Amino acid sequence: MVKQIESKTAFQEALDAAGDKLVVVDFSATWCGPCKMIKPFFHSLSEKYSNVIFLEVDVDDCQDVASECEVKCMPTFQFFKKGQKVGEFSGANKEKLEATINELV
Repeated sequence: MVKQIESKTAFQEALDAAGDKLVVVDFSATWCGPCKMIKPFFHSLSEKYSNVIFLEVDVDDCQDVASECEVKCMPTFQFFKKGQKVGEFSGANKEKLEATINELV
């Protein structure tokens, strides 16, 4: 249920099409083990929370997006509502990810 993002215009259109809904963005890289390990849990949240929009952005695919979003640690989870960033943290922490979704939804 994760939208796979493959350009900066695809990214901004996803943020623009989301309406009032929370958008959760997973910034990952293929060399990041924990990124790869949390991916099924990320997928699970998108099936569980059909009311929230989930995006995946690979930093090496999407360098322009990575650099504009000021990403540092892999994975980084950024949260948006109506185009605006409303949350951010890094690291593959499952419990923290879900809790953040429940705080912002």
